[PDB]
Amino acid sequence: KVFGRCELAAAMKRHGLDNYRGYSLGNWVCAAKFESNFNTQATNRNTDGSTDYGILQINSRWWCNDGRTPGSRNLCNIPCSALLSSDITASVNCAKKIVSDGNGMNAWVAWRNRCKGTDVQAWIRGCRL
Ligand SMILES: [Cl-]
Ligand code: NA
Repeated sequence: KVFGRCELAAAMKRHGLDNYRGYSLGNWVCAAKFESNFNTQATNRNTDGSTDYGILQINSRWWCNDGRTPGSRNLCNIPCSALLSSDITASVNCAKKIVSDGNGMNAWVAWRNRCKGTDVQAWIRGCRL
């Protein structure tokens, strides 16, 4: 599923991401934009053999099991494939664990490089929330 900007913002809000650990909704939407282009089926392989999955590109070395990343942990306790679904529930639940992991949203390289220190509120302007 490829989400619309406002549609994703609403789903993210319903799942309790607005101001989660102090990050307003704008940050989450911006991160999803630049990580996956709002596409739940996005996958990208990394040089270390791990793969990033779904709307927020969650990584197979620490957070999910894809059965091909040796010495991986499975901290969100899910198959990585569940992160590709049109239902973003598992992605949001796992991202909450990630963002609580001490480094906040800096775990997402696209957020740090392209959202952090910008006007993230612009990513939900216009939306009915
Ligand atoms: Cl933080
Ligand atoms: Na893993």
